[PDB]
Amino acid sequence: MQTFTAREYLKIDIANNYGLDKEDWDDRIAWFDKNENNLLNLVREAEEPALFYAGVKAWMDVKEGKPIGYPVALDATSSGLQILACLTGDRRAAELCNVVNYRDESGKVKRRDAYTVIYNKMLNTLGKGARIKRNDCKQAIMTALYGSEAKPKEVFGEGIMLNVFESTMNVEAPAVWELNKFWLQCGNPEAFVYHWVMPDGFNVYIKVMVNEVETVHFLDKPYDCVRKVQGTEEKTRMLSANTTHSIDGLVVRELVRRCDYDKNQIEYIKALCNGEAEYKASEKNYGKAMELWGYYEKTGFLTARIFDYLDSETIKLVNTQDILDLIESMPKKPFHVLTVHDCFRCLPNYGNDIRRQYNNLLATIAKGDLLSFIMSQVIGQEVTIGKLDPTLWEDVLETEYALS
Amino acid sequence: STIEHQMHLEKLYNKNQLLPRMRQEFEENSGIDFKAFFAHIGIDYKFGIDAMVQMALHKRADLPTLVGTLRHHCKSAQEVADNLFKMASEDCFNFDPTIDKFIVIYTISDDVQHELDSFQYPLPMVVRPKLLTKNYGTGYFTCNKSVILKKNHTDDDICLDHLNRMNKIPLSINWDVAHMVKNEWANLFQKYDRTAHEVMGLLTQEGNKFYLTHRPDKRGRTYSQGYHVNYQGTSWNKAVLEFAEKEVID
DNA sequence: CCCACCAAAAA
RNA sequence: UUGGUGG
Ligand SMILES: Nc1nc2c(ncn2[C@@H]2O[C@H](COP(=O)(O)OP(=O)(O)OP(=O)(O)O)[C@@H](O)[C@H]2O)c(=O)[nH]1
Ligand SMILES: [Mg+2]
Ligand SMILES: [Mg+2]
Ligand SMILES: [Mg+2]
Repeated sequence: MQTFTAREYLKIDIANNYGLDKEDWDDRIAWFDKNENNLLNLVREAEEPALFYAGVKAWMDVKEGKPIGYPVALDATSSGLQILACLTGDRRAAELCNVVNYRDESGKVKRRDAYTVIYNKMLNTLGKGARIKRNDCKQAIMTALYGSEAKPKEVFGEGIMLNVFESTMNVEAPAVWELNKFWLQCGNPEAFVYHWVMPDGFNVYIKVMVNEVETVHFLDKPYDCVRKVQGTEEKTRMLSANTTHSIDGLVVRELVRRCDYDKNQIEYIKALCNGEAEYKASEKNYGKAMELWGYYEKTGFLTARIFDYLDSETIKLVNTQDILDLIESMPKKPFHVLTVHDCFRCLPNYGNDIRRQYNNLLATIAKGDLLSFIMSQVIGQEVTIGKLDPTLWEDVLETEYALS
Repeated sequence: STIEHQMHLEKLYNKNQLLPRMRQEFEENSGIDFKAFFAHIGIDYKFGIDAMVQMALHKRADLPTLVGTLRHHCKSAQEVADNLFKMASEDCFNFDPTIDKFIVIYTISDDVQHELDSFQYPLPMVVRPKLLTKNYGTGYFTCNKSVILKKNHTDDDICLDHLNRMNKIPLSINWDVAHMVKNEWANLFQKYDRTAHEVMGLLTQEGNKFYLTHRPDKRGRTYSQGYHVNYQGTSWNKAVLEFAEKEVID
């Protein structure tokens, strides 16, 4: 993973908003250096005028040495596909979406755009006039990855084109595609609600809501009046999206815990781990400390939330070296992070830190067993899904463009 | 004094809850005495006011849309549509069979509509939001609804720590960017942007520093609350927000 | 396919 | 519900 200066992250953010957000890091900075002296005149043709202008004003305020409050943005490249690649250990899927590095023949690490890759792979094999527009293809890919069968059937028909679409997905992301396949057959026809707990203790409840349509006559003409009611359903297409979204939800909470931390709390936990803290104990801490430590054992996901429940008595139930290792992996200075589910904004002098923290979380998900842990609660019995490449997490730590 | 200003903002928000404020326009503020008239045509009082309100909102609405908002008043879907015919024939509003929609007749004044446009949505807090300790209350001093978005309440653990951590990020308005949009966007509606500034100025009356409140959906995605000021939502919205604690970059 | 949130129409 | 916003 290559690092950048605070001023360089300003450069990347302003380039993004012009925007060349699919370009490599250095091409973005190269484009910037060329246009530094004319930035205020480029506002009218930028893709995001307002954000571009805000960034430019920040860059100017930085040149004059003035303080700034402007946060740069680093976005997940296909959040969902990234999480599924990590859950399933799918090295081929990871290369689609920057979970691990992809190099061209030159050997340069490229900023990949999964939908384009799959769109190109599909033209290469379909050949001979393939009548399909790239954005209709992205819709089919992304709705399929969340379990839609209707929308890819709408973009590709139900014939040979659909067949080629499913074959391509099966070579470019076998385990991700199999897992999406699998989620469809995981609904419980008797269930009014699904429940699962995330490793940081968040309780997800999904109530099953089905259409009740009362029909009505008004001037001897017919009108259908449909209202959502709680019920059950034979299949359900919701589990892939909801499980995946609960996990990016988790990544947001945990990333903000590791970045925007209380410096005084960290030093207390460090002393507590080394036996140097004054005695402090609360019985109410025990249950939660046990619960969160347990999720760590079953999943590999140690939440910094556990810091809230560690005391003289409760530290005895955890492995203090794991706590200290986690703290040592956090940024050396804390910072605020604004999040839009899979977009992240921070002051540019923390750019390096936020990418390191995102990488660690993807790698944690890749290494461990979060998928089994969640699926077992969804379907109601112990299941175990294996990684397709159990070493993927080693490469995840070093990936270049997970956030871009 | 900022505490006082905060109580004022919450006072404005509580008086401009969309539907209760609209009802007032048809009850205690109408020259028309809808109580007497609804008795006359044999239409339940609360039902009729709500239909009037729904028509003042939608302006135009097809039949399934209008019955949806009112279904909870009757034991049958059919009873609702009949009542609506009864009100349309008594000129409470019109139904035009060639477009299959209802068209409003009686709409709220512009002065009340502007207050609703300004204050019906939650605003940032200008003091530190309340620390959350149960799954009720969303950071403000006068709300105690379920913190989870839509009808999805649980009292199980939903990681209040994250909301409390996000709620204390101090933010401010970058007035330089905010003025650029109004001055320069058209060469890069007008009614809408008019109310943004009034709210932003009122918001920052005691200083350019404030806090967004945060709520989780049922899955645990986190959503910052507010329409006019929000780092989530529109690109013209993101651009104006920055950290209140500025830093020298190096 | 899954969420969350706005906004309210023509002689 | 027609639409539009963010992901
Ligand atoms: N389930 C579902 N999720 C969506 C949809 N649109 C966006 N998302 C969410 O957004 C994530 C990917 O972000 P995109 O909307 O594709 O943004 P992008 O990949 O950067 O592409 P751009 O539009 O160019 O920004 C997915 O993992 C989803 O969680 C959708 O239509 N359905
Ligand atoms: Mg984007
Ligand atoms: Mg819609
Ligand atoms: Mg959209």
